[PDB]
Amino acid sequence: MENAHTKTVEEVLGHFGVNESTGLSLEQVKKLKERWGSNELPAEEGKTLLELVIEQFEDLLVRILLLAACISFVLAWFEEGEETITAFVEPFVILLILVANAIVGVWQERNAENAIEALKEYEPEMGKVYRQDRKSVQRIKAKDIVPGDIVEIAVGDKVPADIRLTSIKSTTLRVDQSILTGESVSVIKHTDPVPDPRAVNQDKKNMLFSGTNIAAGKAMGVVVATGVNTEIGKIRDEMVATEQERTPLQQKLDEFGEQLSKVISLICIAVWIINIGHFNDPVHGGSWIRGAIYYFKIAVALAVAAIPEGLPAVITTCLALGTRRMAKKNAIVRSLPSVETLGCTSVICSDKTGTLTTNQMSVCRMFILDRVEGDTCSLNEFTITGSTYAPIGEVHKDDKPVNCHQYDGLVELATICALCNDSALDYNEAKGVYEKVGEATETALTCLVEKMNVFDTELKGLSKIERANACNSVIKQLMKKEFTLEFSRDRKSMSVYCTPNKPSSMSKMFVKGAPEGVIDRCTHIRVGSTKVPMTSGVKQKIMSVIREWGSGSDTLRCLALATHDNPLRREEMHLEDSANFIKYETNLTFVGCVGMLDPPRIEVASSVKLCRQAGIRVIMITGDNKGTAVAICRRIGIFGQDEDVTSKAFTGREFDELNPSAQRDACLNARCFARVEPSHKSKIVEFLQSFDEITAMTGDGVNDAPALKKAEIGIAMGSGTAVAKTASEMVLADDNFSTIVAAVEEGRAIYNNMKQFIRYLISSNVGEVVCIFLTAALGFPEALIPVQLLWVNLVTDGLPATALGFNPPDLDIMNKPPRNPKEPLISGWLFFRYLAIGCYVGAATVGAAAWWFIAADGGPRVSFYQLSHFLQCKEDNPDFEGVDCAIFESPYPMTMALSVLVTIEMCNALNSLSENQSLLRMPPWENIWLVGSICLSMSLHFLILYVEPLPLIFQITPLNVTQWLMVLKISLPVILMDETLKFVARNYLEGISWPFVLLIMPLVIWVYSTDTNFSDMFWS
Ligand SMILES: [Ca+2]
Ligand SMILES: [Ca+2]
Repeated sequence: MENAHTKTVEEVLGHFGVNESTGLSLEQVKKLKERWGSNELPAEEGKTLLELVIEQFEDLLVRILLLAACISFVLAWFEEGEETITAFVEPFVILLILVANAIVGVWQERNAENAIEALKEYEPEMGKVYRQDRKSVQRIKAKDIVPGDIVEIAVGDKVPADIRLTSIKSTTLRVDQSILTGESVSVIKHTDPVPDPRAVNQDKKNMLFSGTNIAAGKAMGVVVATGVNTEIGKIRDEMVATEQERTPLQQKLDEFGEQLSKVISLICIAVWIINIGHFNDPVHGGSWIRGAIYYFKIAVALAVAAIPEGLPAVITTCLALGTRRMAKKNAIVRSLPSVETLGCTSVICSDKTGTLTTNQMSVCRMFILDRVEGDTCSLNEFTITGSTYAPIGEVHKDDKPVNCHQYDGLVELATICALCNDSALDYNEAKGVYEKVGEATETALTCLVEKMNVFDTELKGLSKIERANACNSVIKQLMKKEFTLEFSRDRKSMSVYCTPNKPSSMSKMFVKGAPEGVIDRCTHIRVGSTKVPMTSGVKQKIMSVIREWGSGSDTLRCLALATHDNPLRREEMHLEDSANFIKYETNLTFVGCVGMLDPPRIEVASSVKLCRQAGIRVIMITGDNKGTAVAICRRIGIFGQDEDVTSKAFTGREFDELNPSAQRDACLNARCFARVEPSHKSKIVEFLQSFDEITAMTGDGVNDAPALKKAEIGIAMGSGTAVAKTASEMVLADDNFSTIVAAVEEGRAIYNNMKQFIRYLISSNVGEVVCIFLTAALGFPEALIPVQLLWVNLVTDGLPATALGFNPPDLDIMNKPPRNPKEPLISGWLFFRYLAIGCYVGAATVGAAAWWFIAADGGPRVSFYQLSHFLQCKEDNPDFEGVDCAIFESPYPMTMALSVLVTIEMCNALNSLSENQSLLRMPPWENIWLVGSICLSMSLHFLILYVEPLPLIFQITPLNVTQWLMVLKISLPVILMDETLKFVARNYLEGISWPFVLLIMPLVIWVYSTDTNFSDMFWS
């Protein structure tokens, strides 16, 4: 109750009214369930809306527009009160794009958070308990655990709640409690109650802390506190403390963000400086102060246009899309920017079991020795059907279903399988399919015994529930176990001491482990029902079939099973160190060996092939035999079926017996590792990083945390420990290897979408800057006023720019070598692409304005000289006759310049679906969000042109069809010019959608029906 570690185990059982064996009764469970509450903590939402919005407005670029909106508001404080929605339009069209980007970023970020949270509940924490529903060990959800329930634990199996250890079945318990209180030291558990009711957590040597992890051993006990009463809900705080650790790309964008603002501020100053002369013009009012304020309004309005204020919104949108796509693929991304650096992965080191294989181990081949003939002998190679845990199948000698009792070896072999077994088979009635409780290898033996049915028990009339534990139950009733020995790494075996139930003592100490260790530690054969000494001939024959089973095209993991005919008594047994265990299993009697298949997932074979296609090296690191590991590598495609592996396959011992000069060169070439220990996994990361490589190490255990932290990218496991998850940048809920390759592909797509966004705004907004500077050089009248410049920013830098975050993945996204973070964000060739497009956009806007002045049917025919010197327009001027000075302030040239600038940048947005794929390969409807944004932006432009009260505000006027065709005649070639730029990059630097082509051909022909050209160019 209050002081759990003060009362005796019998006392706590009596207080709860529960027995260890039978467990809590159904009435007891339902009483306690509604009395205390479910074993869960009150989970709060991640971020509130207000703090989510403030996060949108914290970058430099967005904050700059907040200042410029404030400047434009205070600058418009000369005609106030009387004017309401006329002068204050300039601040409004700056805040409009700010909230348009913020809402999209907030909407996407909320959607990404929701996708993760639904994935958390998709796989529930599952706990093993004993109840009155069924006698055998059963699994229940962790949230359904109520105090007082008897709960068993094993290796791994994250502790559900505070439990009072009733008995320690294993020899020793290793528990890591650093996740909760920070003490990494392993603590020896015991049943002695702590005298101090307020004992320090360090003194708590008998409590399994809630939410912690168990390194090794199995224990039994009763849960005392569930949910809020656990110290994981009281002692710890909210733990709202995360470190961004800015991605090398994020540091680049911040550096590019500040570098751009320095360049933009220099340009906007230059606009003011190069416009000193036009300060005393009569249009400004004849006062120099008013002249210096108007051109300052252009200076800030150009800054609002030129600065890419959508950069924070498109990065958040791109990352949130990447996270949501991963959550749909059952992959939790803890830190949002980390999904970007996955695209940069160059080496993927992954464990074999669980990640590269389904971990659905099932016995398919097994053999026992038939007879011995001189040096050689004979075998009984059996084939057994059934690739799942369901205990249905028949054994085949060659093709015939064989009786169990026909062979004395089979019945003896099943006893070793069943008695040395530590797992069991559980029938999940909720899903209707059998499930494993414990190690997969051990559970495979359990269903093997049920299939054989050595005792020939009548299985026809038995229920489905008892099908799982029918043969194991009867075989254990006749023949019981006393105690077991812990499986140690050096021994590579696990043994058990047993004594028959009936008073015969015919005690046999069964063994089980790796074929190499067991065979070398046995000196006899149980040929049927007789003992035969081990010779040199049977040395090779047993090894020959095992290597054939393992190294063969079926990839069998074998386990030699033997018996200790004359074991030592428990008086001389020592349970202190692994040294005792290795010398306690000698002169064993080999009876036979089994074989389990671990089938690689169907999609793993293709994913490994795709990684080699994208330039990603895949390394498989496993504790399996080297011969088996190489065969499994060849099976999935890491190694070719006829490839030399004399320098790519390294074992743990082989790696260690090398000088560091060869070790470094080994990691450059090595593609698989076998029989390693957690010290090597961190060593491999260090050697790969020394090569300037981005590694994605896969780990699930507590000892893998140093490897995951040192790795550039750490990927945990859904069924793994909690310590690895908190030290990883990604968690695979589905425990699938192919999702790693999908994450790399998505990370590459996220980077490309930012490059398209940067390309679109830099190449378009530099054209806006060129327009103002080219006009000043040519002496032409002003092309755009501040409210027209701010409208172009709202239309062309807002939703159309952000929609590039939803771009479809590129065609050859996975056909190129991984990106190097060392190279700069923008290459030299991309600067040429930005300038070339921007140069045309700027020249198009000036040319469109001069088109109306010079060669327009509906306007005057002012020559180039009279336009380049329009400030000399005088009635008495000898070279100015037939043109009035009022025509140089008409809104047609500004509407011609505005509409071209908007439209030519909408067409440029169509060029930004891919860096090098033409519009023919990718039609614009691949990105339906972009097409919708383009249509909305053009709809907005038409709204302010042909709605009566609006054009006065923006100082523009409606355009007829003849002028609109000229807008399209100049805007369209930005597509053609960029297609040439893409074509040069496609071919000279290193499929056509016919329905799209036949759709735009009528458009191009109709637009290019007539043509108008200029004349008398003197200075240009
Ligand atoms: Ca802008
Ligand atoms: Ca723009």
